[PDB]
Amino acid sequence: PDHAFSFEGIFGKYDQAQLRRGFQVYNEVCSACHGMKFVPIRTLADDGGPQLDPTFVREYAAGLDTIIDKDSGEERDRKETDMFPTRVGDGMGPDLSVMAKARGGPEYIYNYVIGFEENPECAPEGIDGYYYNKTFQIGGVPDTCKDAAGVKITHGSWARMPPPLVDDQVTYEDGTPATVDQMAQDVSAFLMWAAEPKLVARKQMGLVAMVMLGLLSVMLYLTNKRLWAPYKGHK
Amino acid sequence: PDHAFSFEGIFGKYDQAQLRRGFQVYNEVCSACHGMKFVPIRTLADDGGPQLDPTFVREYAAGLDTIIDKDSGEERDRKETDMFPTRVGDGMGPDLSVMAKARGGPEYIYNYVIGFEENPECAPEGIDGYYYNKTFQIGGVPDTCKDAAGVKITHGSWARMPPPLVDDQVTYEDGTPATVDQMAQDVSAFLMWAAEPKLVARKQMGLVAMVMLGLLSVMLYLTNKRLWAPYKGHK
Amino acid sequence: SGIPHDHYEPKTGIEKWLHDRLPIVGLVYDTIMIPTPKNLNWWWIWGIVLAFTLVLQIVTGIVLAMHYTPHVDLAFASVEHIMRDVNGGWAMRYIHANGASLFFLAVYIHIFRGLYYGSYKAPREITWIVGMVIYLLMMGTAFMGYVLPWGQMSFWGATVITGLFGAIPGIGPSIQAWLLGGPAVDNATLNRFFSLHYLLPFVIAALVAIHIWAFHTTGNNNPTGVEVRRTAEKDTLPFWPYFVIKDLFALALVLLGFFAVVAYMPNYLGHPDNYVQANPLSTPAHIVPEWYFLPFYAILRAFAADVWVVILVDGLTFGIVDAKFFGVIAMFGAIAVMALAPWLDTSKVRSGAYRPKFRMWFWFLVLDFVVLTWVGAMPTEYPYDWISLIASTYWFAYFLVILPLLGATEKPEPIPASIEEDF
Amino acid sequence: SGIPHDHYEPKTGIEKWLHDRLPIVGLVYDTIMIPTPKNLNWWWIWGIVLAFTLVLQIVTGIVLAMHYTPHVDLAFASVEHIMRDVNGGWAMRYIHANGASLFFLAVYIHIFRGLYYGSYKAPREITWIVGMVIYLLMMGTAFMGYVLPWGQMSFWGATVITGLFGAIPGIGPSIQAWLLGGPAVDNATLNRFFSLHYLLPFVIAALVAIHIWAFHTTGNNNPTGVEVRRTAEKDTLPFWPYFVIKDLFALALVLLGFFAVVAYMPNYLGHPDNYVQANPLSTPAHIVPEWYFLPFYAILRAFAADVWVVILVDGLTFGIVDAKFFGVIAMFGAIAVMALAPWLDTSKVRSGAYRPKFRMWFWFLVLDFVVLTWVGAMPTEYPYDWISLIASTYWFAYFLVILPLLGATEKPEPIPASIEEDF
Amino acid sequence: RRDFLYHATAATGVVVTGAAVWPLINQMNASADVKAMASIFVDVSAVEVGTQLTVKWRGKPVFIRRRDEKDIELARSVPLGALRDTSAENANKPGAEATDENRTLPAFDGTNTGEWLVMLGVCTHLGCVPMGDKSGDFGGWFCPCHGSHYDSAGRIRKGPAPRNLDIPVAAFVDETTIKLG
Amino acid sequence: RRDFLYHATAATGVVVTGAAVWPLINQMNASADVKAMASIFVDVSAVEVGTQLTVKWRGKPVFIRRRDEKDIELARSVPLGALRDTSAENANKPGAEATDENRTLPAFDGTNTGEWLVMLGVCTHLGCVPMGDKSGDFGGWFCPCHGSHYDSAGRIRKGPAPRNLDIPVAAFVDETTIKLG
Ligand code: HEC
Ligand code: HEC
Ligand code: HEC
Ligand code: HEC
Ligand code: HEC
Ligand code: HEC
Ligand code: FES
Ligand code: FES
Repeated sequence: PDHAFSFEGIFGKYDQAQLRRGFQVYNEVCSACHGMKFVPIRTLADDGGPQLDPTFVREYAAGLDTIIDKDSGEERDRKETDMFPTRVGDGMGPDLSVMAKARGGPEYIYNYVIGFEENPECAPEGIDGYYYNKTFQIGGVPDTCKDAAGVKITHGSWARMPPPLVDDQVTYEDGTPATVDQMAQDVSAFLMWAAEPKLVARKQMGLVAMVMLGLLSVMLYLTNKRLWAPYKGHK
Repeated sequence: PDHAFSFEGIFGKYDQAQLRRGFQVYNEVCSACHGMKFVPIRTLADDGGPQLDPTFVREYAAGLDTIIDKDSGEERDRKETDMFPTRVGDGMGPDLSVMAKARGGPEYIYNYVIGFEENPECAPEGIDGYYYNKTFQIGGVPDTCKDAAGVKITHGSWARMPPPLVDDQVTYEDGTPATVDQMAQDVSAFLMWAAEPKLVARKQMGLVAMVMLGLLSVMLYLTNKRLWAPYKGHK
Repeated sequence: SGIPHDHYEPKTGIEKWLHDRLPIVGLVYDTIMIPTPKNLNWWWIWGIVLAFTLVLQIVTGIVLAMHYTPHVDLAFASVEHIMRDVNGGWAMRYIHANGASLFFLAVYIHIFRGLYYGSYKAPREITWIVGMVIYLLMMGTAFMGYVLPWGQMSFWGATVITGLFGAIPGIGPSIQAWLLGGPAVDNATLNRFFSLHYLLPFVIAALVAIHIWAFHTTGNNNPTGVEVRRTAEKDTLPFWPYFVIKDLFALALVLLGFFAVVAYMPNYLGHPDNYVQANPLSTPAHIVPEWYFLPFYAILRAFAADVWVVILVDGLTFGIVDAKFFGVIAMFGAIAVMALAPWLDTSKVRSGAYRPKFRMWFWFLVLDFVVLTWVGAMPTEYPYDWISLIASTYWFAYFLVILPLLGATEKPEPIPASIEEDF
Repeated sequence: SGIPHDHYEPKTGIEKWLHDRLPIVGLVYDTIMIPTPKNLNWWWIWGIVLAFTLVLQIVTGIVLAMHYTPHVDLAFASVEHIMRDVNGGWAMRYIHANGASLFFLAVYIHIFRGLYYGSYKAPREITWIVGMVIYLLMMGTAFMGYVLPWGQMSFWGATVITGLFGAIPGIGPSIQAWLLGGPAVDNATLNRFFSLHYLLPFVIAALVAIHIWAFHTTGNNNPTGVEVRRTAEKDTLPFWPYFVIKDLFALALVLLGFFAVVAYMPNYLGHPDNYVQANPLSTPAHIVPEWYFLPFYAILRAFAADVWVVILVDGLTFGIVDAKFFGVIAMFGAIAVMALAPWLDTSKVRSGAYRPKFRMWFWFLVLDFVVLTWVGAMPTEYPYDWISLIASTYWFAYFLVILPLLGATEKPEPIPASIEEDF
Repeated sequence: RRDFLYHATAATGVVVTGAAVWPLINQMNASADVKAMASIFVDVSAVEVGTQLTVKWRGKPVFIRRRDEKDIELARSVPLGALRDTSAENANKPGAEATDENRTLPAFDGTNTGEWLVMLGVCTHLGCVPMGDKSGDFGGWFCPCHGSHYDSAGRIRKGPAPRNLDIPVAAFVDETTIKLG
Repeated sequence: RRDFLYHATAATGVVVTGAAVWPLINQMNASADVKAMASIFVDVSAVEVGTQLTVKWRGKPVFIRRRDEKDIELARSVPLGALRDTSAENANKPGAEATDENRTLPAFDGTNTGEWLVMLGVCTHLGCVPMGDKSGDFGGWFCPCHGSHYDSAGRIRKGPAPRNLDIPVAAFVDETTIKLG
């Protein structure tokens, strides 16, 4: 049905293979236009998410663009301590660091990446340079598709992003059918990581605190029932 | 004698012709190596110092180096709202924004610029690439000039700055003998401006406050003498 | 009567040399063994909740300020530094952000408990005044604080809630510029807000000092229209340990729910658009400032000369009182009248548990509050305009006319004596 | 005796409805009409000076924080933004920076006034304890504050006065890292210090609250070893208006001198090297932290195993108590012993105006303080080492041994009766 | 005298207090670095006349939009009647009626007005940025903060916003430039 | 029971309080962004052997200075006696005696030690930066914060500083490079 993720609930600590797949997808597809400045590269070793091997992290970092410096202007080797690059303009898009919170979030990305079908039977010609999406709601609409008072008759609208993937864009090393849907789910989970890395710690803290406070509250209820006994016994 | 400046005292609001002369020298001599980032270009119209004509300020600004931008990387027109440029390295020196306070201050600059005489009769060969200054005290000294326990026998030491001026380096438009000493005094005053622009306001506030508080204190003394009278009259 | 029982410092030599600094005398005699009635329901706990929440917010803020950098170019980045690198991070931020929500929720129940059981009625005016002063301070605080992340909603909320001050004539733009540090919003506003936001809580604590001093000198309301009968008072058990433990039990429950939220539903009360950096060149849809200011936002954006009950066309008699100024006055009055209440209710009576008509009107008032909360988020298109106008009109009507009429003809009830209600 | 004269709230209806919140009762009965002796010299003013200076610092700081940006890359720039663009700028900064100097100068005279006229003697111990606590808080505050400009002296002063905590064994490096936010100094330290620096003053005010509560409950010391003779007390005029006006006159004079300084000699008490940005790679000569910490700096850097009176070679018996730790303990003890004084002076007597030997030793102590101040700035080369050792030894000797011996054999003086000294 | 001396001391204290307080209220005013508030040269430079052009200045956007005939005719067909603000807020001229002939813009150093219109993109209600690109119920701009409908020429309509979109002082630089200030 | 129940409630309250307090004391510890604390490759690259070379790392300077014969002979002529710290703080080897043979540095991937010496430019007293370029009363480094005289090889002398200048873990990169970390 709704294709719920793993983390959608009181449990679900970010199944990591899914995140490694999303990383294969993000660095080879989405990175061409998008960036994640709010994301340090070293986080690809921190627990909770992709617990990759540090050495591979340093390699992948040195293999990225050149972030010059802060003290002496000079194109450095881009050490992991720096942040992911930033694609800013000239046919590029926003930053995906926290896009999983600026919208139930990841379901938006899934049902957005999912859905770029051809132009409907109201404006088949479409638009030059703009492509159609069935779920983006903040895009333009031709006058042919609007109602009598400016509202659109289409489910979604026209987004400036092209279709990101075809039937079998990339291979998975673990062994898995790399259709469009699985890639969309995986990349959605990866972005949710990039936004909420400390999710599992959140849940564990919540459990511990609920327990301890229920205990404290029960003990206080007993103490209250006791103290207030000689005044609530005859009635 | 000590060649006291105008501002050296309870008065002396920064004789401005001196500062215009110091500016003629700073932009044509010292600017080649030094900078003043902590100094906006729009201060050359603010009262207290050189009350130059704004239009000349905009011209002189556009005639300087190119300070690119903060939002969109692109070499602009170096608008006055920006700050003076910065010469950083490769044969360059520190920033003179507040050098008049990081040392009685301006007298250091005067007696420093003043004094680059030839090497003394202890090490006439000197050093390659370093030149000698009578008053700088934080420079190296050859072993031939040090005493038995590392202390130098010279008044000053060897500074990395070359002699900045000759007998008649530049002309003054107002009409004045532009010898080295006058230029040194003028540029010292200009730097003191660049460091303490709000000097005259300081002095005027001090005067006003001294006066008002002396008045208040006198009135309170009278009130005290009165109240405490019937208890200090028999003795 | 009012037994203070100073303890006479008879314990031992330690309690006798403490005759230099009385402090323990104060605590014991007054702030612990303060006779409180037996008839207290579960609505007299929320003050402890508010005190604890205030302490919590102050602490978490003092911690955050060790990593927040007030500047347009480094605020968002510092917030992410917090939520990612720092050890506890997300906890402090979520506890700070949501705890504000609980704070205001708790003051709402604290205030409406008061309106019911005549806690504003004499001789308890000072407490009411101080409480309204506080409410104002804490609203201003939360506002200054929502700005610091320099998200997208921050900018525009600040923009509008500062254009308010500029609406008024003659001294509007001057105040606007003096408050923003300039013509529009920029880092200067951010610095002001951070400082101010890091200072008012202490003023609030002091005001809470006077708040607690007042209702210790003046007896706690009690469910009925009766006092502790000082003249020895078998009623009025002490505070410690009974009511302390009761309040702590309720507080444990509340914190349990609060942490469950923090850990499972933390981004629920927030606005996602506050997770995208600011663009002074693009405004998002449905700014929707927050949820503890929607009532007054609606009272403001209701009066627009778009109804047959539009008093703006009539207020235009004077060419100076335009619409904007009218809405601003309406909001300031919505609060000033709540403050003036104790001198409007012309009743020599007390808790509405013995005033039926008052019960009905009061529940209508609670409903009006909820409705205003729900309306400030919805557009100004029909029919919501009529709804907002009706609700604001009823608020003002209640607080101005309804209470006098009741105080006149509202005594068909047998008042209870003997605050010792052994039923 | 101890006439409070509550005023009975008999003024009028306003002073009768104020029976809800007592506040004016407190002010009048206690904090304004507090009977103070007639025998007060000009040394009992500096408390008013300290209160005013504290208010001044708090205000100026709240103003500066509207323009200061805590970050290594934008602190210096913000300070210059202040001293150049802002309207008042230089005034606030110079008044903030120098007022700290006056604050400490005034506490020095406040403290030494106390040591003379037996103000630490019973029954005034609590005031002394609270005062030492304050002194500590305000030292830490000024330290945290000297760092914010991110000049050159800031960095290195912080470096050393944090390496202190690391000197001790076992738990030194851990505390060092937990305090600096890391192995060495960086923006994290700056944020901590700013927050902390913007918070302690309020704790100080509260502690000043208790400071004022104590010596109102306990009578002000007086030049004589006598009390106000409570049993009606023709002596002991009230505070208002007499002593209020006297203190305000002295305060006007002091502010006059202070503003003359601010306007003519503002950069005199400062270190020029704090006007050059920081270089973690280059250290200047003669860091010379400040002038209100030189005594303890010298007591610290004196013990180095470089004198025949070097007790470090003897303390090396235990392999853990090295030199550094010894100096740190010596400083902490230099303060702890001053705090312990009231239980070391074994004299059933009071103000040294009737104890000659005490006068001589006390003036030697003042001289020792001045000498230590002058020595912390000069290198550790001969002869200054012997001087510092002698001075520290005398400080400890005074406070440990000298007072007992006096209390034993120090009563060749006729004590004065009748605090009404109509001479 | 008792009265004179006491009251005069009080007066002097009050005066000094006020002289000390004023700067604490003056520092929060616009500083000299904000005093600047100068001009900007935006180059129209063929941006495909008819859609829009926005540029930052003074901390607010300055809308430079070409004209689309349908937008024009809708403009020129608006009688002053039923027009909330008929003052033509544009400060490059007097309080002349809010007419499209005066309200569009100078004429490139030539003679024509129904082709360009540069106004301050700041809603007069409380300062929000209306959405452009043909929006609202009048084929112009729509403010999403409270719902104020602007018209083609920028005159306010259908909302709380009292007045139209102001027009700063601007002249042309000989057919490819705009001077804002 | 009275005692058991009351004391247990108190204990639970205390435990919860402590569990809530600990993080308020944990957040001030080094954060993950400070956890990194990794390496740096400094290239000697002919900097005129004999004067000095300083580089930033970990927030502290790392001194890389070539050797001057007079400096060397003064070093090699120091018996362990009269040497405050004889531990050879260098962490690239065991606690072997603070001898110049062990204390100078690895040998370029070759066989020689009396030519390079890279130590941590941080005074062990309280962390100041000593001045180099032949200074002090021993022809080495001088700390201006309190007056600590270092020797040629960096061993502490004539001051409060208890130990010499440590030596981080470093190896060579085949005759033109240094690896710090
Ligand atoms: C350029 C060829 C792109 C690549 C490849 C990807 N994206 Fe992108 N994206 C691009 C643009 C120009 C825009 C803006 C669209 C607009 O109409 O404004 C976007 C937008 C997105 C968004 C935001 C959608 C929204 O509601 O605002 C998302 C969530 C997004 N894109 C996701 C995404 C992913 C996961 C990609 C890799 C699989 C990816 N995009 C590639 C440009 C380009
Ligand atoms: C390069 C050709 C220079 C020009 C022209 C000027 N200065 Fe300079 N200056 C330069 C260097 C490389 C240094 C550093 C010297 C050192 O040994 O470190 C300096 C230094 C100064 C100083 C600081 C002196 C001190 O005590 O640290 C001052 C006050 C100074 N210079 C002044 C100055 C003036 C007024 C100039 C124009 C008349 C000027 N300098 C020109 C490099 C160069
Ligand atoms: C010691 C400092 C401090 C105190 C005290 C404090 N806060 Fe804050 N507050 C901050 C900081 C820092 C931020 C920005 C970081 C953040 O948003 O969590 C902030 C942000 C906020 C936010 C926005 C939260 C977000 O994430 O957008 C709100 C709402 C808020 N404060 C309300 C309050 C209220 C209400 C009080 C007390 C009455 C209070 N704060 C006490 C420091 C403090
Ligand atoms: C605008 C009104 C208002 C506000 C806001 C308010 N109070 Fe009260 N408070 C009252 C009134 C009325 C009473 C009843 C006093 C009485 O019964 O004598 C009261 C009572 C109390 C009590 C004792 C009885 C009780 O209800 O728990 C406490 C404790 C208390 N308040 C704390 C607080 C704190 C802490 C805050 C804010 C941080 C706060 N209050 C805000 C008006 C207010
Ligand atoms: C509300 C904030 C605030 C308060 C309260 C405050 N200060 Fe500061 N302080 C600052 C700021 C901001 C700076 C940095 C700007 C500066 O140096 O003037 C600073 C800097 C300092 C400095 C260094 C001055 C300089 O220019 O180098 C000292 C010393 C100092 N504070 C001491 C104190 C003491 C002592 C107190 C009270 C006991 C105090 N401050 C109260 C905000 C405050
Ligand atoms: C370490 C000691 C110490 C410190 C520091 C200290 N005090 Fe005092 N203070 C005393 C003592 C002792 C007395 C004498 C009390 C008495 O005579 O009963 C006193 C008395 C006073 C008095 C009343 C008589 C007088 O001397 O003026 C005031 C007011 C006062 N202090 C204010 C302050 C303030 C404000 C501060 C700090 C901001 C401060 N003090 C710091 C110890 C201290
Ligand atoms: S702000 Fe533009 S309409 Fe309300
Ligand atoms: S810090 Fe290096 S010797 Fe004191």
